[PDB]
Amino acid sequence: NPCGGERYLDFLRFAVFVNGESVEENANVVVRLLIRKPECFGPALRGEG
Amino acid sequence: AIMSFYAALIDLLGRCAPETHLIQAGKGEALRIRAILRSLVPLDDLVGI
Amino acid sequence: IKYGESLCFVQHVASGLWLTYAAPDPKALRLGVLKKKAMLHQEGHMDDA
Amino acid sequence: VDYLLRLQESISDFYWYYSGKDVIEEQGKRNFSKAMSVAKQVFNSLTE
Amino acid sequence: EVQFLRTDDEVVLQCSATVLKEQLKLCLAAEGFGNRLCFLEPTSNAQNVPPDLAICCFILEQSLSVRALQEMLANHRTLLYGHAILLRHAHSRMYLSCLTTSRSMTDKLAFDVGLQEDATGEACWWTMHPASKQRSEGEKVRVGDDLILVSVSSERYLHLSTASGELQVDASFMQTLWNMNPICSGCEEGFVTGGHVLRLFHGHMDECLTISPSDSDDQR
Amino acid sequence: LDLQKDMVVMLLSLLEGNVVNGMIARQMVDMLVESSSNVEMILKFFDMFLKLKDIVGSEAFQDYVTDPRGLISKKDFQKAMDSQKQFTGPEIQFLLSCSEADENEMINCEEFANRFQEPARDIGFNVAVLLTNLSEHVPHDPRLR
Repeated sequence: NPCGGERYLDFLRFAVFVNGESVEENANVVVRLLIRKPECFGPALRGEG
Repeated sequence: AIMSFYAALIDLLGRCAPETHLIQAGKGEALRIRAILRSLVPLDDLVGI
Repeated sequence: IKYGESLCFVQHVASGLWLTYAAPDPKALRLGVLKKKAMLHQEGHMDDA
Repeated sequence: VDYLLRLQESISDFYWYYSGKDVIEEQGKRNFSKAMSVAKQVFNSLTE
Repeated sequence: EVQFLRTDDEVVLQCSATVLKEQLKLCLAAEGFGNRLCFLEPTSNAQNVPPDLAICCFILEQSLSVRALQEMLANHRTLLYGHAILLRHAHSRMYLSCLTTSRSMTDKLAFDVGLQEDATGEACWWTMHPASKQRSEGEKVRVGDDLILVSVSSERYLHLSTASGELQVDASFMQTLWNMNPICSGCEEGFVTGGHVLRLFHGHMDECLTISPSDSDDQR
Repeated sequence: LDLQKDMVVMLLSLLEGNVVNGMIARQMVDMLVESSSNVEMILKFFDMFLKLKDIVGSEAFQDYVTDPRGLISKKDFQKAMDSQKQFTGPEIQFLLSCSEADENEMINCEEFANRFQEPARDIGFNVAVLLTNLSEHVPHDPRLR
């Protein structure tokens, strides 16, 4: 579902980036969660396929 | 939809990237996060797109 | 044997196999099932109690 | 006992955070005091 | 009495793979000199073909908490879940680490796991986490427990990769359950233990059991 | 220190109704052996700040105090401790660090000694009671010895 994934990614973008500067506390958490659920990266960035 | 999803994902990751001042300070967490992001997205893919 | 306290391993007397859980196959995790098929195995696992 | 173990782990983490620093600032002191009051109450409950 | 793993104890990191409806047990192995990359040595057919167990042995040199490790990097203990462990290869005296290179073609986010000469950096440190919910952080790691190992440097699981025809080991984002089977904890001084290299002397008569020198007619 | 006293009280309560070679006693001995180094540090802290009050009372110290106000010098306190040959070098360094010396290296030793004397005495007594209890209820244990 790319079209829903895009909205969720937009929300996370607004959550991690503020006033032209990255918020490290949220950025690290988001990166860790995204790697712990690799299916978020989409089929293209999947492990094997 | 697919292009927009991947563009949003790359935008989110780039915004999660650590700040230059932190990288210069050499914070271990910042360096680790930058390494993870580099691993996820190769430079050649960005240049090709 | 006590209710709640004692931890018991179920064993088939005739064959000697141990009551254990089958390895969750893919696409079932994807559907989201929380049910793991139970099976009788020679070794099972450590948390079969 | 389980809650006490969780609290002890948290306090050890917080100490390790402040180990390098020469002095502990005011908010750190307040957080130590809160955690330590709770731990004292839990120890009293176990003794009782 | 349940037994607890402790530092300075020799261990083997073992994993299970089902092939042809037949469970097969493998041990993490590496040579160190000549080849730093880690492979998997089967140990299920031992009763027919003995395994090359010499290069499968790791010593638990250290086990610190994550924060203690952070402080140390910035600058006989029991193993507790959530602590970071350091493993020396028993033969080569090198340290199990997560390498930056990646030879895998199937997976692009996975890195290679091998040995490195120095214990410096965070690549040689791994955090143990419970495989299931019965165990929890702060608990002592009991022998026979299934645990997942996460690289401190890359937050990647020590993973068994079956993608290709052959079985390989790498650091990826998919998790694999490992067993740290103990080999030895501490030997009483002067006593022989299994897995030692030694000489068999005929009584005390300065004669040892041996084979013919290299390049001999008897084919050694 | 108050929290530490409460912990020790809880341990002593655990040792109620104790028997010789009791299971709880043996497990507590194992716990202490596991945490040996920290216990040693605690004991050193307590004994240092207990001996302090004694030396401050000792006339030898009061003599080494020439300043009329009473505050000996940081270099001079070093001398008082040197005389008793009680505290070891690093121990004297730690006492100086804890001395709270004024801008003129002046140490109100009356206050220095009396700073911890009460909580230190209380927790030290409870720890001594705990160790005596364990020693008398687990008679044969080199680790406890």
